Amino acid sequence: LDFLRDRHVRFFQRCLQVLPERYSSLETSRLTIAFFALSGLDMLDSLDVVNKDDIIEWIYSLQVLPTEDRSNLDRCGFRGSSYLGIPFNPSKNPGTAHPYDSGHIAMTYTGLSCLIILGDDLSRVDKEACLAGLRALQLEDGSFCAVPEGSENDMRFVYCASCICYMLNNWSGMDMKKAISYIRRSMSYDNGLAQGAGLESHGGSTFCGIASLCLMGKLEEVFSEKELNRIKRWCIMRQQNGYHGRPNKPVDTCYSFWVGATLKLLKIFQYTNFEKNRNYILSTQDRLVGGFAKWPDSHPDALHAYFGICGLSLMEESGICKVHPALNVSTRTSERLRDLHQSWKT
Amino acid sequence: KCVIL
Amino acid sequence: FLSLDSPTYVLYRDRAEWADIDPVPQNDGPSPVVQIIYSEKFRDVYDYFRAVLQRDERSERAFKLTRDAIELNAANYTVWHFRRVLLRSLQKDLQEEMNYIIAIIEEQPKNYQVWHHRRVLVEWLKDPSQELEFIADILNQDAKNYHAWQHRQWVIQEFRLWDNELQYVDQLLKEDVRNNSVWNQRHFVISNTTGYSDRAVLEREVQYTLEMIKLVPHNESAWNYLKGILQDRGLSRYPNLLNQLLDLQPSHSSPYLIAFLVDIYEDMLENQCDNKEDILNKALELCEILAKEKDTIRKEYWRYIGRSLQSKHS
Ligand SMILES: CC(C)=CCC/C(C)=C/CC/C(C)=C/CCN(C)CCOP(=O)(O)OP(=O)(O)O
Ligand SMILES: [Zn+2]
Repeated sequence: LDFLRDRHVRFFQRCLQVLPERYSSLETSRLTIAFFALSGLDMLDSLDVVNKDDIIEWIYSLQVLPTEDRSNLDRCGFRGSSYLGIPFNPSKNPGTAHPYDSGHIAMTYTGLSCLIILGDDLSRVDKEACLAGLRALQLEDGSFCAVPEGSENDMRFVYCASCICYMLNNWSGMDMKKAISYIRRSMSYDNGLAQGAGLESHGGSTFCGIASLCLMGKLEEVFSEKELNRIKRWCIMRQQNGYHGRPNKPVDTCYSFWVGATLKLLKIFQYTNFEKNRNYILSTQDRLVGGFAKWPDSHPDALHAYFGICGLSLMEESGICKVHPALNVSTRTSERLRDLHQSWKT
Repeated sequence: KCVIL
Repeated sequence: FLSLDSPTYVLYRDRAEWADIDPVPQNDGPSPVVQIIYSEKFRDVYDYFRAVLQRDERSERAFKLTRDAIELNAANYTVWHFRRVLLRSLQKDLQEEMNYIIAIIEEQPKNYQVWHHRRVLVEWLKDPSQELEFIADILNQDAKNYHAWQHRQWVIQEFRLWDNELQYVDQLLKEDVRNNSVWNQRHFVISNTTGYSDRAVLEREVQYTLEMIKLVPHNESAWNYLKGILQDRGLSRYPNLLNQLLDLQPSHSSPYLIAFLVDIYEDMLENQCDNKEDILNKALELCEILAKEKDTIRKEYWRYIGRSLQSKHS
């Protein structure tokens, strides 16, 4: 049908306000929910409907700053929320030592990303601390963990690391050569990229891999033309109407971005079928509450609302800003980020 | 739902 | 011990054993963002979890508290980490924890934290004896669960349990020849055992795949496997493959087959073959067949491939 723009604006506004007891499982990643909402409003050019200053303070209260004795550097970055009970402190005083308080790579990523979207200049971000924290998360094989205490490691976090380094315009946060090696090793026999070596290639990991390389500005250098052609073939084969994440799996709205954005970075999204993709995405639109779902006649959520919108953006939907396919922010925001980086170099 | 974390 | 939905459940704020602890509340400051509303019971468990966490109390009561915190939110990675700290400090029976996590995962098979927890346990115990069967059960409710397959590959590689996997793969492919995860497992097993350099193995595999393709010709997974194990050797180096596929075209045609042929023809052009301009024309003919009638949704893609072939071989 048609794109219910205002309905989605309200949907995102609601997400920023209060969530029902049944979303408790997102408690530790509330910052990524905020990102979906803010970046989503940004994409719809409606950031005006929120108080950028309040949200900026909230985000800064999530930053894990180094302590007086700088003994917790390997644990700096951003928290997903205040679930640990640390007193509200919008990156003012130093860090109040806590046995289990550390950052989470996906939160440091969405956190910085949110700050940039809200117009903040990142002056209150302890860049060196975050980078030190990032470095500590990388494993021998080049991939990353999410927290210093330990977690699973895969392509998802390689992408987070890349985004962080890119936004802080400093790649000392990772051993790029090893990360690139991990990305190459994840390529499957079917030519898509998997979460790790030997695993089933997947639209999500293929996006994370390709986008990371583009952020590093090494796509061409890492993959040969023949290789890129094979990857392109795998990616464009994901379109059924909407896109699925793996061969023989049902389509899901969010892949219109994961795969679509990858195709965009590979310069062949232009050859996909726009109409069927757009029609599928809209068929998952919740005309009553707003937002999008993974499947039609299914309940909407912040993740699919945001990616469905970004998916539409890839085809320049009337009313939606163009999304930067590798950074996962509006081109406008990526532009402001360029000015920011430039401004720093003085 | 799609749990990515 | 005391279940969260038991008639006699008592808030921690009313338990004598917890009187000495001061609960620590969560505070999102003056203007909270994406704030989740919590029931009295929920907030009560976590207000005490924060207290115990903040003091790094390695107690038996804290251990029991994590069980509740986990029931309320199994996705809280910090809770799982602390529980692991406690498992060590209190030297708890890990075989018992295995039963616990086994039940937790069955109820939440798509949670990252629970699979990570089980992996740490198996590493601690250096015992993979229950793994393959447990995973097979999970794969029974969802044969494509990415977490399950990832865990299965880790177990097999870490403890070298390759002996029966190829047979397991054969069984699952019979249940659903379209399961892309199983085809990936097959390649995982083979390339990590015999490898594909043994012409006898390659032949067995190519023949096996063609048999599967004949059963269900429209299966991207089967075709991707076939092309995957041959693309690096050089598709044009197998003259009988080209004609066997051309023979299938009559009845068993599908966009995957046409695409394969196009890829064969391209390899030939890439290797200065004989009748170059003739081969190129055979390819272009197929590219258009795909665009115009066999894989129309990718119409612009196939034509883009065609233009690429012409400007590269003329
Ligand atoms: C916050 C943010 C924007 C993070 C970007 C970095 C990440 C975490 C990317 C994740 C990409 C992705 C879609 C990974 C796959 C996640 N799964 C759902 C894995 C396994 O579950 P299945 O239900 O089997 O998945 P599916 O059937 O959808 O392939
Ligand atoms: Zn999805």
